[PDB]
Amino acid sequence: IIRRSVANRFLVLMGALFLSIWGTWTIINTPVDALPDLS
Amino acid sequence: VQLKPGTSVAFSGQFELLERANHKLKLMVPMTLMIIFVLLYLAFRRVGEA
Repeated sequence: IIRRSVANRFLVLMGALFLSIWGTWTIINTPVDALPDLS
Repeated sequence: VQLKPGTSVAFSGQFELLERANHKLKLMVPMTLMIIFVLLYLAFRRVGEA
């Protein structure tokens, strides 16, 4: 599980980069609020 | 033709749907290219051939 992932590390790095881009987008595009709806 | 304050002019009908579909198709190409490149690296394991 660890050895089989370090072997093909190029795909892992590409996936990590894509995840970083997607997460940055989702973060800059997330709504905001003060407190969750307790009503 | 000169406009008047308080009135607007908007084209509707097939043109609105055409513009919507055009924007969607314009922003849809990157996803296709990325999927193709990913599945190509999955098969050749090299960026060069991909």
